[PDB]
Amino acid sequence: MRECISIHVGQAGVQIGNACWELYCLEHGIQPDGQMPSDKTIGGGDDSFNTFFSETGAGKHVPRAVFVDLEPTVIDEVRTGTYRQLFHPEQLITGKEDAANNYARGHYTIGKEIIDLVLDRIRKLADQCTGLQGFLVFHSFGGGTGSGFTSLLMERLSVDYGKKSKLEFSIYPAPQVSTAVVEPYNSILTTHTTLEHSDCAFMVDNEAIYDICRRNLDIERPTYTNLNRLISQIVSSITASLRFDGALNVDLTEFQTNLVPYPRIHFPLATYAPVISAEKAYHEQLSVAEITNACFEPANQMVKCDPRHGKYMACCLLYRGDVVPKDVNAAIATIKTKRSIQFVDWCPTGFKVGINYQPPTVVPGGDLAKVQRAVCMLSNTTAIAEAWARLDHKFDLMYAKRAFVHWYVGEGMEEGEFSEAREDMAALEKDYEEVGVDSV
Amino acid sequence: MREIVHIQAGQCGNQIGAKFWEVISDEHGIDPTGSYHGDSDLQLERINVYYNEATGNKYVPRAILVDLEPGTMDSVRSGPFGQIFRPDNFVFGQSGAGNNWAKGHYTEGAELVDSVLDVVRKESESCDCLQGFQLTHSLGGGTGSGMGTLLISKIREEYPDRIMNTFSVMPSPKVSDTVVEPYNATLSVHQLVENTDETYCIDNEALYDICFRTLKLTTPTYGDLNHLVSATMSGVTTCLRFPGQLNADLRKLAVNMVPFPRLHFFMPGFAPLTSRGSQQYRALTVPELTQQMFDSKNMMAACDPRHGRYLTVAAIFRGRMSMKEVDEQMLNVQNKNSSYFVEWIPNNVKTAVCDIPPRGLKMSATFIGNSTAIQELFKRISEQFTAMFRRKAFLHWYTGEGMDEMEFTEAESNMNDLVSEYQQYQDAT
Amino acid sequence: KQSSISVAVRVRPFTEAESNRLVKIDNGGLRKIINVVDDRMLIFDPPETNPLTKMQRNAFPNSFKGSRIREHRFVFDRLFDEDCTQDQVYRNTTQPLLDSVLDGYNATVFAYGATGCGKTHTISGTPEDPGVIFLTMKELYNRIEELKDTKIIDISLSYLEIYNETIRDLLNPMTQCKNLVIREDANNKISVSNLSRHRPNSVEEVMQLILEGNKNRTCSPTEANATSSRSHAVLQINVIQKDRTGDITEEHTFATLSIIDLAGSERAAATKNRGARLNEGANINKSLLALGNCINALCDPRRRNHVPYRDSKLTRLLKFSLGGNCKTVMIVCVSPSSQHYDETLNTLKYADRAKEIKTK
Ligand SMILES: CC(=O)O[C@H]1C(=O)[C@@]2(C)[C@H]([C@H](OC(=O)c3ccccc3)[C@]3(O)C[C@H](OC(=O)[C@H](O)[C@@H](NC(=O)c4ccccc4)c4ccccc4)C(C)=C1C3(C)C)[C@]1(OC(C)=O)CO[C@@H]1C[C@@H]2O
Ligand SMILES: Nc1nc2c(ncn2[C@@H]2O[C@H](COP(=O)(O)OP(=O)(O)OP(=O)(O)O)[C@@H](O)[C@H]2O)c(=O)[nH]1
Ligand SMILES: Nc1ncnc2c1ncn2[C@@H]1O[C@H](COP(=O)(O)OP(=O)(O)NP(=O)(O)O)[C@@H](O)[C@H]1O
Ligand SMILES: Nc1nc2c(ncn2[C@@H]2O[C@H](COP(=O)(O)OP(=O)(O)O)[C@@H](O)[C@H]2O)c(=O)[nH]1
Ligand SMILES: [Mg+2]
Ligand SMILES: [Mg+2]
Repeated sequence: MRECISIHVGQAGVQIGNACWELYCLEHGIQPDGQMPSDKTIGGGDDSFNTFFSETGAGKHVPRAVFVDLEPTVIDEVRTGTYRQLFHPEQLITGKEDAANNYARGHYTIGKEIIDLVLDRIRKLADQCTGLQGFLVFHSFGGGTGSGFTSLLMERLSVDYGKKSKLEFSIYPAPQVSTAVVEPYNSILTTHTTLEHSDCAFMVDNEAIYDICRRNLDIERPTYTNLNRLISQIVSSITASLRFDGALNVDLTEFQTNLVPYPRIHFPLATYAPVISAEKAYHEQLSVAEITNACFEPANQMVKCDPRHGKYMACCLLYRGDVVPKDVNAAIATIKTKRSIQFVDWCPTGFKVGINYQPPTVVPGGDLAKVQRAVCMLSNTTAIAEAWARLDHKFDLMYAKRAFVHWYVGEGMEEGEFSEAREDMAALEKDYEEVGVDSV
Repeated sequence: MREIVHIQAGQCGNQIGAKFWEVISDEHGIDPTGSYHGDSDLQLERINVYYNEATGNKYVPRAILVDLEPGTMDSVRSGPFGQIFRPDNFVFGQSGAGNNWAKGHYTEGAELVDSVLDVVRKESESCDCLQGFQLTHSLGGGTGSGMGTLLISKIREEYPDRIMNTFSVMPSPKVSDTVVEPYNATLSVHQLVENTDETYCIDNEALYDICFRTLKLTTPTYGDLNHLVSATMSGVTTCLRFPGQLNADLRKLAVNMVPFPRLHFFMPGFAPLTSRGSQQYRALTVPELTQQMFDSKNMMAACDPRHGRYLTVAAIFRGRMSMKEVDEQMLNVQNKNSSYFVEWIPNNVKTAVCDIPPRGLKMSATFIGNSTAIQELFKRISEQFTAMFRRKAFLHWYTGEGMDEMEFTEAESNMNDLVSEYQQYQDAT
Repeated sequence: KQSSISVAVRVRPFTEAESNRLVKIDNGGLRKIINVVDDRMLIFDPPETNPLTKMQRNAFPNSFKGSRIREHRFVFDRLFDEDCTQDQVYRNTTQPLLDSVLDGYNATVFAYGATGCGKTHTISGTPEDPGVIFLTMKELYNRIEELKDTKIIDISLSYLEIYNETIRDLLNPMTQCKNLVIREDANNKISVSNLSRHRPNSVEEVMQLILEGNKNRTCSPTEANATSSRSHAVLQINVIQKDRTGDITEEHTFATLSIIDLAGSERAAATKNRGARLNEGANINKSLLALGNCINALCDPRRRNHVPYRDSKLTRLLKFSLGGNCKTVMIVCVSPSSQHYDETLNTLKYADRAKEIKTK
């Protein structure tokens, strides 16, 4: 089987998980109460849902999820809302205050009070899995919980499992928009766990998705629900190969083999090209060539970075719906003809291609329209380093005067660590400057 | 689960607390008798934050009333909501402080502090998890200021790792109902700077100005000012009690607002404030709340933020709204008024959002600023304090209660050091 | 220019039980992360591994798996390498202070270091190899004896400790912490109140007093060591002096020598016990941060407008014992074993914050 375990840390991760599990339940026909009516209607036994659900004897489906937060508010919302009966009752809350936006409180003092329960539940979920593929971790760099508890949890997972894949779907701080003063400290202190433990980290900033919603979907007042729905579409496109048949299936291991050239260069950028409103679903052909070209536009990137200021080291395209390989070949040839999309000289091939026959499913009340075709592009490029550099500058502006440092050192953290993580980030940036240089 | 123990000290603190409990009972649907007659489940989801359950389906607020004279206790008991409080929590003496800090801190308050702390311990040990404490009082007075500082110090000794807010009513330069306001205010600021995490400075002059200008009230009374302070207090702790897109407790605000351990004097404000016959002439949207919040006239502390620089800001919104609008508005405020924000903090504005607006309003927001202009208040107190201390105008009333002039000198030096520290982050660099 | 605050860093020598246990790999393990190049220049975590080329080629743009660089260049006002003994350490570090204390100005010594660093050896030592304190006070009593004529000198010893931002008199226990309050006299003297001031007549009496004070220090078990200390111990020697046969009058001149043994920084180390341990560690870390900020502000000419003395009791107590008038020296003791690797780096970083000498 092809099981994948999803972990949702913090408010951002939990709400992204709400969107993700809404999309999965609608994709597989599972009702919010866990009962799939196709078994009573058709008979069942000819469906593929083990990647995200487990069957009981009664016919109920339990998702393979671990909702964890250090406060009860968001998990209580999940436990009271529509999907109260879907998830297993074991959704972990610390019966205390949350991390309050600092890495130290969520890593050293409060995070170590519920770590054992989380690891025990993950052990129980992994024991039920016969063919476990990897982990999908959702959190936010800027949050206290999403940084500290994520670091602790990934340390424990690397110690225990090690060989299993771990994918990071994180929310990175934006260049200008922010919702906390101490975002740079939390994001910089998360460099170690997202560099040394994670195998492939997907980063997204709200500013880019806000711009996409404003321009593509024609929504002038978007909220976090739309952002979570887009991220859910991305994760669904990533994991579609494990769930449905296709002309060219691409699982997680093949994806990592094709996209990650060196062990440290594992921070690709994600893109969903054919995001359009129902009104603009007409007046557009949305053939494979147009969508593939739309993937490469710097405006459609979900991180505020310009790929034109860097070299595409690798790319993986994952198509869904009515797509033929020859159309994808023509699109890739058209892309390779272009001069503004520059590739490193040591990757002549460049493109990994996967195709799936299951088109995306539209959530009722959502923003995205019903489309015959879709594609998700995941590109390892050197431009992402710029998105880090801005953040580093912010960190310096706060660390010269040691602002807010007393809060961190008062929760079991040494002052020197602040420098060490920064140095690590700097080292990572240097690597992204050294891979892109042309060979002698 | 994030229980707050509320303490009221003095006449001003008791009145503000009575209005605050009226407002919170209205918010959660609690009647004066104590029974719940609401219409939404969410109101009961986090009733435990402020209330304790009681056998006959009752909700007794977790309030502790303190005073050194019984008149205000009788007034609160006879009030519309007086029956909701626990009779055992009414702690009071018989001889007042005489509007003297020494009586309330050393002689008369030291006798009642033991009983108050016994009730405080009894309330605290009933909490599943205690977020912290929440004191309301006025520094310009007698029993309120002295008892508040003494209880702050002793509770900090007993509960060093718990949040300690304080809604202290500063003395105004113009409005002055007492002659010895500077001594009490100085001796209280000397204690608050050492033993608190957040101190929401409030001034009667600013509340009166808000009532006269913003609300266009003809004859404002202490009820209206207490109403404003109640709206502020309810807005601060809104994310503890209701769900939202971005939650923010008291500790999160303490972490974000405070750059250095001594700069924890905040300037509060409430966003939607308009006359009775002028709501129909304005659309209630996020830009309107944003531009009213950062407006100088809306501050409740009698300071001009344009005379200093915002070290940090917090905006706690309530209502259904788009996060893009809030983020864009905060970013626009930061960029347009970049002179009034310190350069060595890339983002001075924290944002939190709640999904449940206050009854009646479609939207609302609460502003908690932290800016250098607050130092002006302390300077004004010094401008009076020295003027009364070189000649020792009313000193014998204080030294007759066991106090020494060394305490006055230490308090003055500490406040001057605080003013200098706030001034250090005003010059561009 | 001069920059009265000075940093001297001492490298501990390997113990016999260390070398044989660790040096096997060279012929845990003996990497010897610390390497002294010059009296103001050292290397932390150098590329001294002989079989390094085979992967140093990969460190270049060939294979990005070990491109991280931990080689740290550190510059300090004074250094003491493995073969340094105690006598010249005393000469270089605390001997000049004895002039200033007798000149009229105060003097201050800090002693910082992590666990297993040799701080106790440096400040106290052994009966056969006396530490810096014994040598300093013996020389002070000697210089009193030479200057006995034409000038009368009195010595007052006090010894307190700071713990959870509360003061405790080590030489007079069962005293409420609320009684020990820090003040500020009009003549720029701190003089914390209700301290049992002793008038020892010899260095042996001073050492006896130090021993009884250390007997009352606050320690706790269940850590990396079962006696690692949880508080900042401050020993103050007030040297009062006046002219014997000259201008015989009530006026006199007095100075203070402060010696501060600092508790090392804390990382909790997953102390499941936690409890007070967390509060103790948080207070220690906050006090260390406040002291570092004060020292950095003093060394920085731009931020001299305001120094955050009020942030902690330790900083407040030494308000007039760190500035330009007072001479400050800081003994940072570090161990060369990799077993304490990260800890040593943290200690070295705390030594670097005093003066950021980027121009090596
Ligand atoms: C017809 C209509 O729109 O009625 C409004 C109203 O006219 C206005 C002017 C209200 C009104 O407020 C005042 O006139 C006022 C007077 C003195 C001091 C402070 C306010 C109102 O009284 C206030 C009252 O507010 C509430 O109900 C909130 O829930 C408030 N609670 C209370 O005022 C309260 C009521 C009963 C018992 C205890 C408290 C609240 C605010 C923040 C946090 C929690 C609760 C409302 C809807 C109105 C009236 C009734 C006229 C305003 O109220 C607030 C505090 O937001 C003042 O400007 C706003 C905007 C409103 O438009
Ligand atoms: N895209 C997206 N981002 C979110 C969402 N919710 C919160 N965030 C981001 O999360 C950041 C704040 O950190 P949080 O993750 O909410 O903090 P936390 O994980 O709850 O941990 P605590 O600070 O202890 O509460 C903000 O900058 C938001 O941009 C969401 O629903 N969608
Ligand atoms: N300069 C030195 N010459 C010889 N031996 C030394 C020297 N410095 C330290 N040692 C020895 O190294 C060991 C560790 O030093 P020591 O002074 O005991 O640290 P410690 O105080 O026991 N650890 P801690 O209590 O956490 O500070 C002891 O056996 C010392 O005798
Ligand atoms: N907001 C408000 N302020 C008050 C009230 N009563 C007094 N004050 C202010 O508090 C000061 C007097 O303090 P007081 O309450 O008498 O102190 P106490 O006598 O020790 O309890 C005056 O300067 C007033 O400005 C009140 O009911 N509401
Ligand atoms: Mg949270
Ligand atoms: Mg020892």
